[PDB]
Amino acid sequence: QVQLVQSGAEVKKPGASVKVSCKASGYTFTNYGISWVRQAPGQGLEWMGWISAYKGNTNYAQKLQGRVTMTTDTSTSTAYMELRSLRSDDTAVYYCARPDYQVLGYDFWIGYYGMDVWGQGTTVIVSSASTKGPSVFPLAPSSKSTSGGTAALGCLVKDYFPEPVTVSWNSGALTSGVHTFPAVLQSSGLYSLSSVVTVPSSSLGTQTYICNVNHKPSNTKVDKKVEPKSC
Amino acid sequence: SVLTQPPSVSGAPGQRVTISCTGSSSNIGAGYDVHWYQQLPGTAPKLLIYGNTNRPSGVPDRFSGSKSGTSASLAITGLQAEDEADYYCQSYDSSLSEVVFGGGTKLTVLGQPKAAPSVTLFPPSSEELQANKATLVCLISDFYPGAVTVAWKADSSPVKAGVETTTPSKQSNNKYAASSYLSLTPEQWKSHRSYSCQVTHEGSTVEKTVAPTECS
Repeated sequence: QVQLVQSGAEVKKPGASVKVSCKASGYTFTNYGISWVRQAPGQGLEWMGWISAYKGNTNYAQKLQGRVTMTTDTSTSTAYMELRSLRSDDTAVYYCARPDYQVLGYDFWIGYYGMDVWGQGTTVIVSSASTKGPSVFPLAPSSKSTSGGTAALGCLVKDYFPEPVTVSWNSGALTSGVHTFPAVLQSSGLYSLSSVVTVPSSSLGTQTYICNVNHKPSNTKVDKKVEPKSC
Repeated sequence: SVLTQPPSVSGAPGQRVTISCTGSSSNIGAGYDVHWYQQLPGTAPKLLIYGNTNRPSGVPDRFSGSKSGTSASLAITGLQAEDEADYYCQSYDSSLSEVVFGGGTKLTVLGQPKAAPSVTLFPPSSEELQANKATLVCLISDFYPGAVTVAWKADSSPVKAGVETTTPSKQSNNKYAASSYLSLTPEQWKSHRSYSCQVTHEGSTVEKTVAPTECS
């Protein structure tokens, strides 16, 4: 049962440091190295460096030199990765992985082989923000945006931190035609999302539509009745 | 990324698809091995091919790899639905000495015909303008495959700041939905004649427009 288990998610402000651990089991830890790869939201994979467990040698990506440090504790079969002077573009899921190469004496051939065992990943969010409740604004339909028997209405859940936010409509009495979009992390370090309903035109004047936004991290619940625009 | 992969490939179930991976004289052109990884949405990558052509024990024989002097290729024969994932090639680069990846390729196993996105653009609400903020909301639904490009325009000019777009996410009907936001100043919103979000899907562009002088 070979596997690598990483530490829990982290939220840091710019300038701080983060240290992620990677516990190994099921194999002789000292016969292999540990590689680190990160992945920004919606982006590809990005190599950070590797460390050999036996000799402690390292090789870091040039873009992180002087900013990253990798260590190993052979007595606990754990590798560590420390990234300093954190900036907002360090927001990513960080993975540890084992290159499938048994070091025979020369450790620097470790990075030449495929990584066959991967950790589960560690989310690291870098943001200057603290806990902040969302602002909810209506996305109301008008007589011009409503040509046929179906109209679109929703709520904009703006500038909250951190995740998650749950949105329901009419306390769960309305689920058909509802879509809640994934949140986007903005350059401000805050999240925003939207949720919409496609609804029959005949019910607009007499049926109430209410977005129920719950943000447990800030102890906030907001109910916003979305009515059509006057135009 | 240092290695170049196609942004997306697609195929019907049972068909055979290939994902190419080109580099330069300092990586693949230098004779370095190429490895391939599969990443399901939300999970860690999984090694598919190592040493150009070798399959690890447990990986289905549907996957295979090859390498020339300039490029590498991952071949997937007999497409299954479970193969819908992102695929990365990985190699080594010798410079004045790092691991390098390709940009990733999104493989779509086509389970339905192509669908152009439905686009609903929302002007800033009156309530938001009272908060000295202004956000245009471009909502994109019912497109397949799940890949769109979103551009914004102010009057006839391109918008290059204040744009945030979400990665597409599946609806119930196996189609995909996405959203884009243009954060603006109330003065910026009211001083221009119109704003537009342009969504490109499979080379075709859908453009919706709103204007402060025409309530909608």
